[PDB]
Amino acid sequence: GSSGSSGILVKNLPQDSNCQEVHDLLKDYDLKYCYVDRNKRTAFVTLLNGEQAQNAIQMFHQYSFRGKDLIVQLQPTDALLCSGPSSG
Repeated sequence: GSSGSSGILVKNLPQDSNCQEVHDLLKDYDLKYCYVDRNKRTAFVTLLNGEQAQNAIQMFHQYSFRGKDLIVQLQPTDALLCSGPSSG
């Protein structure tokens, strides 16, 4: 277990939402790829490391953008872990 969840989901996007805007927004962090989906108003961003996201999420969560509250969440990237009773 070394690699982490390096990525975040950009939900609650405006009507004129675009990557050029997102990229600049997450300037502090290093972006690898960006996929804006107007149809579903969702932009998938791939940060450098996971730790960065864990923070960038809330740090940018409900952020001020076009009078809207940009909702940032974690990526689906999961290890198919239905449950985890192991010493739970």
